[PDB]
Amino acid sequence: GLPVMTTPGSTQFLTSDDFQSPSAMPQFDVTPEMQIPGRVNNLMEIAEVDSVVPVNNTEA
Amino acid sequence: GLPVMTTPGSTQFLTSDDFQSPSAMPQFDVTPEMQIPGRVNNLMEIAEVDSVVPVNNTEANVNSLKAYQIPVQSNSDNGKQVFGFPLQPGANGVLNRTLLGEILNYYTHWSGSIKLTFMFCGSAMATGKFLLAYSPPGAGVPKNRKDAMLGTHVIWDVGLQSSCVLCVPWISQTHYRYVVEDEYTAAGYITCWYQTNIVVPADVQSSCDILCFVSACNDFSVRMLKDTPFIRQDTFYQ
Amino acid sequence: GLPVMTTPGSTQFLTSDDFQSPSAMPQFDVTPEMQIPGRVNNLMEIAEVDSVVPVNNTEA
Amino acid sequence: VRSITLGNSTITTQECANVVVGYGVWPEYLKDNEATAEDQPTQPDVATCRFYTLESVQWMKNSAGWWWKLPDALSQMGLFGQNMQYHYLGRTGYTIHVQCNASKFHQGCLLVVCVPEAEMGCSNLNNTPEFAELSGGDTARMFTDTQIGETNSKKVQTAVWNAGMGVGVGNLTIYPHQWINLRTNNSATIVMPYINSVPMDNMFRHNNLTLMIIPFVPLNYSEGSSPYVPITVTIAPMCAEYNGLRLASSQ
Amino acid sequence: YHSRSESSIENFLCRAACVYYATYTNNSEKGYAEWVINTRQVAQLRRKLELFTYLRFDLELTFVITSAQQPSTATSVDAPVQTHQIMYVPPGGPVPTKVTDYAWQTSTNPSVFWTEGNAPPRMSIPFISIGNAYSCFYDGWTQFSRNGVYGINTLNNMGTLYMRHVNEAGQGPIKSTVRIYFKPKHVKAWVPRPPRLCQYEKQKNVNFTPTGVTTTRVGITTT
Amino acid sequence: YHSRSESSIENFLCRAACVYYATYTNNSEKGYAEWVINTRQVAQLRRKLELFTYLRFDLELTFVITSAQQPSTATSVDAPVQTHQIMYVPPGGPVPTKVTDYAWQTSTNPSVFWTEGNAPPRMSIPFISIGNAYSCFYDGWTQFSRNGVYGINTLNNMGTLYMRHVNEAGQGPIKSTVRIYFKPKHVKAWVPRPPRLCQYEKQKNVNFTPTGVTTTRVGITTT
Amino acid sequence: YHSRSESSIENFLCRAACVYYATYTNNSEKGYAEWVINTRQVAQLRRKLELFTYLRFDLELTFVITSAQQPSTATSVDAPVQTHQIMYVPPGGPVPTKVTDYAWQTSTNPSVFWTEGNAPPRMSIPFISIGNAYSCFYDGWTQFSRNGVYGINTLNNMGTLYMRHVNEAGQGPIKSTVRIYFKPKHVKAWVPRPPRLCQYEKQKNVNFTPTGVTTTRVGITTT
Amino acid sequence: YTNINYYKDAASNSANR
Amino acid sequence: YTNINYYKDAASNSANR
Amino acid sequence: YTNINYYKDAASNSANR
Amino acid sequence: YTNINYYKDAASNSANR
Amino acid sequence: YTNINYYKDAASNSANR
Ligand SMILES: CCCCCCCCCCCCCCCC(=O)O
Ligand SMILES: CCCCCCCCCCCCCCCC(=O)O
Ligand SMILES: CCCCCCCCCCCCCCCC(=O)O
Repeated sequence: GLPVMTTPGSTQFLTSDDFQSPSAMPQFDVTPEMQIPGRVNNLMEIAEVDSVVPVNNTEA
Repeated sequence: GLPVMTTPGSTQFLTSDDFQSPSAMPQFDVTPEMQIPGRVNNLMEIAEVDSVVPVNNTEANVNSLKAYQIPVQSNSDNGKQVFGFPLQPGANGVLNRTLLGEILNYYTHWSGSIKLTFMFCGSAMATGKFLLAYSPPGAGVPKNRKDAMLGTHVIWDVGLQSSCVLCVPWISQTHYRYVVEDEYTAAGYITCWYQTNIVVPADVQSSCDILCFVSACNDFSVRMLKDTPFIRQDTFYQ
Repeated sequence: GLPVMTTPGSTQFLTSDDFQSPSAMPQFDVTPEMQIPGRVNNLMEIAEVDSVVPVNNTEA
Repeated sequence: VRSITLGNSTITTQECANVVVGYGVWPEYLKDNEATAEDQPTQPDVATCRFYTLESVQWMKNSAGWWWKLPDALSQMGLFGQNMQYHYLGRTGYTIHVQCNASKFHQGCLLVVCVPEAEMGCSNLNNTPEFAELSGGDTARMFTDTQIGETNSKKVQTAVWNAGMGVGVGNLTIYPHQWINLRTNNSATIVMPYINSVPMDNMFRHNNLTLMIIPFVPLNYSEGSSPYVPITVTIAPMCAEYNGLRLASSQ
Repeated sequence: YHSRSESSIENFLCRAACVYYATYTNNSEKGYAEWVINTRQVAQLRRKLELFTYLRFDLELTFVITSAQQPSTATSVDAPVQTHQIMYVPPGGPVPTKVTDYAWQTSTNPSVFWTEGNAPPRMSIPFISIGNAYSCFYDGWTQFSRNGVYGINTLNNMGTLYMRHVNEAGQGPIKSTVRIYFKPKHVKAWVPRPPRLCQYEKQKNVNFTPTGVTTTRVGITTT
Repeated sequence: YHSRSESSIENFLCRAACVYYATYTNNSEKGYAEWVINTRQVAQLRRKLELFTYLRFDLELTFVITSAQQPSTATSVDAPVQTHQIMYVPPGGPVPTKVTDYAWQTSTNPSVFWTEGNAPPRMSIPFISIGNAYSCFYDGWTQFSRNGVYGINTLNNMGTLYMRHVNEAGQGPIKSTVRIYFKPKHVKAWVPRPPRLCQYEKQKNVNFTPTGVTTTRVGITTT
Repeated sequence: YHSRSESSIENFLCRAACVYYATYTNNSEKGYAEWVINTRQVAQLRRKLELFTYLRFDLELTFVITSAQQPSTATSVDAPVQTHQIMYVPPGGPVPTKVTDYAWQTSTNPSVFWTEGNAPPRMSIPFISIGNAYSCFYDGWTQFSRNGVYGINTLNNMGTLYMRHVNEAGQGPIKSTVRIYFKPKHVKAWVPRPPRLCQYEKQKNVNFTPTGVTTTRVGITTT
Repeated sequence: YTNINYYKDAASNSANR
Repeated sequence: YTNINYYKDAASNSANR
Repeated sequence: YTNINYYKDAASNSANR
Repeated sequence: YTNINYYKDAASNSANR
Repeated sequence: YTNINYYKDAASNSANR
């Protein structure tokens, strides 16, 4: 076969990696997408929504 | 050599993978292909073929052809029920072992209309009208012809047609229903009622039989291949 | 290095495989080819040559 | 209204009889590009491609069903059987015509189905059925509404609801079939092509087809109506071909 | 001049998280493990998912399988490398009842065979819901009479995982643990929801014990 | 709007299924295994194939080989990694009679050597029938006199697999099991047949014990 | 309409065949193995080659090396993975006489180092004959006086293979077997010869014991 | 490489980044 | 890669999908 | 790949098929 | 190969030489 | 492949043949 040389990091499982993997369900036909209100694309959209501040945070 | 890095999944054997492998018989000359009738390209073609439904699946009829015979006779009353079964093509005994039901048990989800055909097998002198109804779930099974006629239904006249083809529509909240029984994906009920009566002349048997057939319509589909629960084993077959 | 994933069949030795392998004698200068009579390209050529049939194959 | 003529024999059906054609394939002679035998084939045509009528059977009120193995059922029919005996290889289609007439005061329904490669199971699990049990030539072999005991060493398990093949009898409609409902029809016509994994085969060692007639709704009538209702089967080979002419085989 | 790339739904959810781990020993016929697939048995991934009401994603599955030698009385225990089988049984399919069950033929069920010492096994799964999106919350019942099961558990029909040792037992028992990791990919989210404040109590419902809105300080002006 | 991709014959059959497994121990000259190749010894793949009368496909072969340490009396058993040989003997070829047989030279027979701890061995096989298609059912005999063998077994002449330990035995016996997996590819099917209803009884025939057509319910109106 | 691809000389000969195997133990200074390279010590490949008088091919070499633990008295034998060295010594080159010989420096001799548990080592060899083709048969002598050696052995001057354990011996002896596999490639053949009928008797000559031309039957008409 | 899908299914692709 | 046959025999190819 | 020689020597090439 | 980035992040690249 | 240098240093190259 083609000569190759394995580098460090081979066989490791890094939780934040981004690789392709084989599908366990080939040619699966997914349910069609449906328009749902309130699509969120970034957590900053949640962070930009006003929420009530508990300024009087005494024990009582 | 060229620098490479092996990722997770290396050396694994996944039964549904799709890879190339070396041939153990290089340059093997296969036998020429020959035209054979009845080529099949999709299991839905099998599922679309009508098969006889054992609607009379009582304990005393499953070991004979009486399981497929739906009794019918001349009555002295009105609006009696002929039969009724849930629309559970993959989990209910009535439809479990037909062609459609057998194809369904290899899968997990299903969607589409179901074609039900009823053929009257009485004498040519017999007459009668029947109400075939499909009730979507949410309420119970209809308990009388009045309840049955409030849903989807058709009137079948055996005197005019020996075969009625009722196509049960797909009415569901989800795009697919589970093959196994699950109340969240209940599909409803199918019932048949006397619309008028069976009426025969003298010297004609009043008791007749109806045969029911089931098949998938053109919009039927299945998903999530699985092993069927109908075949099992204890040791290798010798 | 380049990300790769090893499939089943890796490291196996199949007697009818067809792969390239490194040469143990780099740049070896082979003896020149010489025309020899009776070149054979297919065993069917041998099978197409008439041979005497032992039809009288009794034990004696 | 509609008459079908093959050779010197003719049958008649209604103009709307709805002939069922196999898997949509009409019988045809073997093409050169898919033939393996090299000798010139024998095509007797009119002498063999004609309607042969087998012995009639009686549809009784308790009848479970009947079956015929197709090439064997015509093994003693005129020149077709002679060519079968004198040739090593053969291929043919069929036109199966089943006749059963009854008055408008009778009721009953039959399933007429042609099953390719209908391998049958034996009553004894350790054995296989013998030829006499598997086929009776012209004579029809009968299905049974009961279960054959395991004592019988070489009989066919003839329980109708499994159809001798360990399947569901109501699922037999996947094979080319027609329904004879006495209310509407009195005959069924199924045209079947040659179906095999090889272009030609030996007609004695291999039964390519099996015709089954199974009453799904039993015959019934009132007192006074004719109680004897026969079923008559007429079969015509179509595009029969033969190869390997030699001495006649004993069987 | 500051990008919000790392606060995307993808980056927020596309990190592998342990959802469960099971154990099985090679010293019995019942030496297999099962797990009904759900994302509600672990606090972290459950809370991350429950920031939204509906989700639609593909899934990357990674398994970390480790083994430990159990006590034995045989002298000179020398065991070969161990091979494991993980089989997915969709609802309605036959389930194994013992290690040597016929169901492990996996003729149609997807299964993965993996030998110890190699890279962790990994496979991808598409969006397999019967609906148009996964549901994190369901304010409803399974029965039309509004009796019986109430809540999100009505929608959980995702199947079961089965795990076993392929190798026949040797001269000493081996106990193995398989850790299951979920990584959503190609994520779509809808209807943002307040982050879970009270600690989780049960897998199949949202039951909680009341807790204060925040931590406390002495007075309204304390800095 | 709904595709039927997963109900194709390819997707239905192109899944690896165990067809057999054999065992052999390294403690004897008869420590090899043999198997006459056939697809009728397992219920699941047999039923999937027998939905059709004739089939034509290529085959992917995958072997899962595992070993277990057998009891021994020697102190400090320390065995090196094990190498296995699987040889295919077409009909008519010489067959091994012992582990050290000359037939294992495999000069023309295809064979595969594989060492434990690596990925499972895998090879592809073309359509090797003498006919134009494989036959699942055969309503006929092998003899022209219609005596003797009846059924599908007349057409089974696919050969035999032989398996052995390459390594010479050490200080403790090792028992190995090889699991054979078939995966049809490039499948063509003809003449659909009713699904098998009665349970299988024998490998070489269709023998069955009569069973009811369906499960039962109380009455014709029971829901 | 039928191709003769599989009866080509290439397909007929391009299959790996075992030509020899040797053993060596790590418990002595003489714990190495040697083999004078020749294709006449195995029946199958020899017969396949001897269908022709002259051959010209490249060669693919593959080694299958396995080890077995030998009896020992030390408690707790724990040996690391073993590394092997195979050295080719062309005729005239110095030959090793012990495991720790200086000749294993292999400064110019081609050698291969391989560790157990990996894929089998493999290398390619060109056509290395001093003539224009390899000779399977030689009706002649080595001496001009027609005395001494007669036959094909006069032309065999292909060298010797040497094999040894690289690792120093530990607390228990290890016996290793190396199997040598030849696979001719890019083959050219000339002068077809009748297939060998009598069984082989010796490596260096064509000596045979007379045997009948075929098996027998009762009479000239027996079928 | 830079970006090439090795599988026929969309679920096999890497994350959307 | 996307789709390249690595072997000279058709039986070596992946499934028809 | 389909067919690329990885070595500078002809003896390294695969079989002639 | 000669020079192709296999990752979408600049930090994954090799050294600047 | 046929001939592609995988490294930025000339000493990494294979032999001159
Ligand atoms: C060996 C093959 C393994 C196959 C495993 C298939 C796993 C099924 C997919 C589970 C999806 C879970 C979705 C969670 C929905 C939610 O957020 O409530
Ligand atoms: C080490 C090399 C192994 C080679 C193994 C060759 C296997 C022979 C091919 C078997 C095909 C089986 C076809 C089944 C036919 C049927 O459906 O009845
Ligand atoms: C570690 C490097 C190993 C190198 C081994 C070199 C082997 C020498 C080549 C032997 C060729 C044999 C030709 C046989 C001729 C015949 O047919 O008589």
